[PDB]
Amino acid sequence: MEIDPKDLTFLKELGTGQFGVVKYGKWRGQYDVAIKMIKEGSMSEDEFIEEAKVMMNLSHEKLVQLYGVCTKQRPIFIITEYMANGCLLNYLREMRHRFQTQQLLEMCKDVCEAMEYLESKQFLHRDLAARNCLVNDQGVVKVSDFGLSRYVLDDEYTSSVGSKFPVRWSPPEVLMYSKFSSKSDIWAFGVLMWEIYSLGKMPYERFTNSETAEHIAQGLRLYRPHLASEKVYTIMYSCWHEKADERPTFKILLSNILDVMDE
Ligand SMILES: CC(C)(C)c1ccc(C(=O)N[C@@H]2CCCN(c3ccc(C(N)=O)c(Nc4ccc(C(=O)N5CCOCC5)cc4)n3)C2)cc1
Repeated sequence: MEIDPKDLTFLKELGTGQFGVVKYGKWRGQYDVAIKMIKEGSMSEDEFIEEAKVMMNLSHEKLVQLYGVCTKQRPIFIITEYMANGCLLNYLREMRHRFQTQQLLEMCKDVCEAMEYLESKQFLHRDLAARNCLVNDQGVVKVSDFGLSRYVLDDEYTSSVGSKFPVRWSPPEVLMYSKFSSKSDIWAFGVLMWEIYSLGKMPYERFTNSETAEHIAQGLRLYRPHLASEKVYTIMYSCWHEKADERPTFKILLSNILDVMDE
């Protein structure tokens, strides 16, 4: 689990994450890596370092792989699989690309496979969104930063009334009671499907977090994106049931997605 910093090469900056700057680098002089710098004071480190053991064992082709951590010195580092096309949200918005309705469904299938894997290991993401998904050189979408929101120290991210909390990806039981389950990740996956089919639009555009939370309470939802067929809309809409219990599992979702790409 522990990586010696002598076995790393720190290079170009990739951008900014929740805990600070993310850099590109090389591990053991051979492998491409993403080195996530955790700014001192941004994370509850002792709690993360224990869960990092469990996360090391989370291994799936549609999950961004955790390679290790550097914790003998501060600021600490999280070493991960390098995703050459970066952020899914920016990738959807890139006008250079012309996505076919088939490629959009394939992106949903990618995320769904990783999410079914996490569900199968009783591991919650807690912050599933296109901005928290990454794309590799092959155009394969993988889920990233699974279970990290738990260790964030900033209350603006952590409280369901904070200016940085992911309200637009949250079910009513999360907004009202902080009740996180596999069914709250299901809701977030439906919003993520809308993000893919709308080509990176911000959900509930012209609504504030308080108004979005109020729109949801009124039983209202995201409109059908025109690239989504009736069958694709039934899938993302099923994720948004008022009753967490009536929402599908990621196994039911994958089977439904596979059925519509056969059709
Ligand atoms: C300004 C432009 C060029 C539009 C831009 C577009 C996207 C972004 C971006 O992906 N930022 C994110 C946000 C989340 C945390 N960050 C992370 C976290 C983990 C990884 C990883 N596991 O490898 C990663 N990888 C890349 C991040 C950027 C690139 C890159 O050079 N590109 C992106 C595509 O167009 C060309 C330029 C490649 C890999 N980034 C940085 C940064 C800048």
